[PDB]
This record gives sequence, structure tokens and C-alpha cells, in this order.
Amino acid sequence: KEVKVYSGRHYNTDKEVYQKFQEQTGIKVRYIETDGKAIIERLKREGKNSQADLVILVDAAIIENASKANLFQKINSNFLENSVPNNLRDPRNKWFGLTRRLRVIISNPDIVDITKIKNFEDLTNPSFKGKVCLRNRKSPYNQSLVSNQIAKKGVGQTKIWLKGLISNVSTPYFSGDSSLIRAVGLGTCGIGIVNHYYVARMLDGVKGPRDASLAEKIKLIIPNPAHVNITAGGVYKYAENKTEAIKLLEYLASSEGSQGLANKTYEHPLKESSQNRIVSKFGDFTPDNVTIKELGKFNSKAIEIMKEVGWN
Ligand SMILES: [Fe+3]
Repeated sequence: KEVKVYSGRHYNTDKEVYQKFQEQTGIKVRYIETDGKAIIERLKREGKNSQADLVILVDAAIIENASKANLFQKINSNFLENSVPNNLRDPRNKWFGLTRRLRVIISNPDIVDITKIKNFEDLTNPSFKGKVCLRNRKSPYNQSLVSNQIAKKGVGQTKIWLKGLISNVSTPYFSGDSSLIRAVGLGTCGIGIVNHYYVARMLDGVKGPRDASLAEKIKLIIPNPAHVNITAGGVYKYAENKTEAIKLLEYLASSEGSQGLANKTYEHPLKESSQNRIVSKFGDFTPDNVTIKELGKFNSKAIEIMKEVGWN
């Protein structure tokens, strides 16, 4: 009995969780970890000849792509249907949330007045002209942030928000969240938008002393209410080991599994906030109730309006 996992959780952290499942169940886990988009393209090409049983992907945008590519099958599990929060799973039961991450505001309080910053709407303030830095629009994290704004506000108001935000950027777009964190730490940027867990990995010395020194200079601001995004798992449409994939998905979404995945990456488990002291110091959050399905729905439109306003 074995299960083949193709995981887009490309942090090189999750091996120990699969090993704990293996010991407890006797089912051998064969895992590949690489880029989620490489996994989607590989499965489309392999189709019925693929060896994937369980697919793990990061970000609503990538889950939506996989869903559109018909990569998942609907599964029956009393545990997942009754234990995973409804907003963090497919209403059609093809994928289920495993961890939570927040896309937040980071600021250098020597460069900008952080008492003027509570939510994403504040970043349009003309006192931040030339102080806002962003990762580029190719990041699913940024697409899903804009889709979140569309979900709630509609296209018109999101476009007005975007024009205001992009008006305040005078720096080329970053190609990563960690390089953005460094720029805000250095003070070349006043304000950024990044995933909370990258700041926690730098503060913990995972990326070495210079990155930890820069991360200490940052103030992290959780918008209230908060935009939540996820990593999710689903069973491959042609899974050979369907039963074993479900058992593993059930373990990953369980309190033990979700805490095991989230603790490696400084993410939040599915149903409780992280017990990590560095993550807890960032503060409490309340989710805005936008569903992960809705972030998928508006992805095409987010990309179109990001291009229109010149988020590049
Ligand atoms: Fe990430």
C-alpha cells in the first residue's frame, strides 16, 4: 500500500509530516515537491498515465487553475466535509484547505508613519507617494489579493483602489516576497505587501543573519478584516491509490496534520492560529469571509485590471 504525492508546497519542509503518516498507517508515501504550475502542466500532459494520487497546491489562483484543468475528482469523506471550514474547501468537494496564510502590509516605521496604516485602502494615501513597493503581478499571491478586493467591492471600486496604489509605487516590481521584505527592512521601500510567513522565516534565522537583521526593522500590519489564502489538497482525477490518498488528505487536514504542515512554514493551521511565538506576536486576525472558491472565480478579472492599471 502506497500513495504518490505531487506537492506545490515548495518550501522543502514537509517530509517529516509524511513520515509521521507512514509510521502511523504503514502506507508508504512517495512525495515529489516542486513548483505547483510545473505539477499542473505535468499532470495535463500525463493524464491517465500519471502516477499522482494526491496533489497539494499553494494559493487559490493555482487551485482554480488545477480545478479548470479537471485535475481533481470529487471525494466522499465524513471527516473532511464535517471538519474543514466551508470557506476553505471546494463546495463540489474536489479540494480541501490544509494551511492558512495572510497577505499583509509590512512597513519601515523610520520611513512612513505606521499610525496612518490599518488596511489595504490606506496604501492609496498620497503621503506614501514613492514609498510603496510591490511584488509583480505574475505572483498568484497578488492576483488572489486583487481577486479578494473584487469579491467584496466589485470591479469598479477595486480599479479605483488599484490606480491609487500603483500611483504610490516608484520602484520596479519585485520578483519575490523575501526580496521585498529586505527592501522594506533596508528602508529603500517604506511599505510592502507580502505573505506573513516569509517575515516569520526571516525573523527565525532560516535565511541567515542579514535577513533576520532586516526583518527586525519591519512593522507587520494585519488588515482588519484579513485576507486569508490557503494551501489545499485534492485527489487526482485518475488516482490509482484513491483510498490511500483520501486517508492521507484526512490526516493532513486533521489538527495534527495541519499543525505539522503549518509549523514547518510558519503558516496558521486550518482551524486554530499558530502556537509559534514569532507568528503570535504579529497579532490576532479576523478573516473577511471571502471564500477560496471566490478568489479563484475572479482571478482572470484581477489579472486583466492589474494589467490595465500597470501593475507589472
Ligand atoms: Fe509562498
